[PDB]
Amino acid sequence: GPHSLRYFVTAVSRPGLGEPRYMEVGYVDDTEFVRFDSDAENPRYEPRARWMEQEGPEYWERETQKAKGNEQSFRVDLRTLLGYYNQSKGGSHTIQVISGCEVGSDGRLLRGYQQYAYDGCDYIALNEDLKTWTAADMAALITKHKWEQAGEAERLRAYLEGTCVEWLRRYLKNGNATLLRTDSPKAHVTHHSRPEDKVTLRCWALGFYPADITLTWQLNGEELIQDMELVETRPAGDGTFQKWASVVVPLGKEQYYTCHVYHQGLPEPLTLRW
Amino acid sequence: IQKTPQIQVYSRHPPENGKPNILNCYVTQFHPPHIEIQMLKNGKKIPKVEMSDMSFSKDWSFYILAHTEFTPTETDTYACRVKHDSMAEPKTVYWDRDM
Amino acid sequence: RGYVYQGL
Repeated sequence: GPHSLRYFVTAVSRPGLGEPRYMEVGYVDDTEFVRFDSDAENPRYEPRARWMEQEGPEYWERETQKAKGNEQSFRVDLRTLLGYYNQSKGGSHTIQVISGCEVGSDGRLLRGYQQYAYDGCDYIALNEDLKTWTAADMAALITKHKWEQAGEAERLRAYLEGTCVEWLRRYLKNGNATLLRTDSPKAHVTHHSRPEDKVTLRCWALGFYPADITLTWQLNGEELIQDMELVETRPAGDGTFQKWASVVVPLGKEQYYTCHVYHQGLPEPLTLRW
Repeated sequence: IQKTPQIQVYSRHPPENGKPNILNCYVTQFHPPHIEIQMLKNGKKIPKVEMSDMSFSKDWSFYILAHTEFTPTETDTYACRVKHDSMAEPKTVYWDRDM
Repeated sequence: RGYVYQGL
């Protein structure tokens, strides 16, 4: 199936409390695999996935040097944006970036992307054509021009189509046992009483990987999507995810409702009842 | 942008007293990123707590996971206390083992 | 492998 290499970057200024905090967190699909935190006792790029032990010392030194270079670059960016927006030096501000590429099952690039945000709002983004930028405001229009004159889009395209793709393939290979596995979810239903002769039936799905899953409740064969409670799929601390979906039904009518779980680790979907 | 965090507390496996497990506190959809997360066992702060799985959603709000290993007992209670500027009083969410 | 970002 498709796979992706994504980096979530954050730069937050802490006026009065010293230098801003800088963080890089990398992901291959739903798995965190590398991280850098400027607040760390010893700021170094560190592995977050066991399979990353296959990379030599030179890998960690290079990535650490780049991250520190990025830290300095974003320190300046925070100052620059105060100018663009005419903001005072005393406030805390945030720059967020999501950068990455995705390859199909055969390892060829499907798409590459890069998007910036300032204080929680879109700032500038690379367009699907990987050649042009789109600014969310006049400030971003300043950056757009700078980048066009520096030929930045070409440099980024080189990375997205090259480095990003090749390293993504490499990570998928070295960590294939972890990244290409499939953990089948284990599901169960809980019952909770409520006032006015009604009950809450909750359908739980635990220990699955990849994170993609579909949990639905049905009555008369119709899926009750509109009348359904649900949490976003969440990591459970060991590389797997969980999710639950609930429905409040009339007391004594619980047996007319079934929970269905669809996941790639299930040849046939699970059907549960209380 | 200021967004109040959604705090979810849950274990890796259905709790079984005496069996090791992992307690999770997923703090999601918040902004700005400044936040203090504490996991508590019987009202006392737990030291060995790992932070991971940080990400942003499409609206740019933050998601972070705080987790620690633990072996449930019938008399031990757990909770996650979160301090964030979008709130005046810190919020404590208890682990509901009957959820 | 991360990218070396350009300044804004």
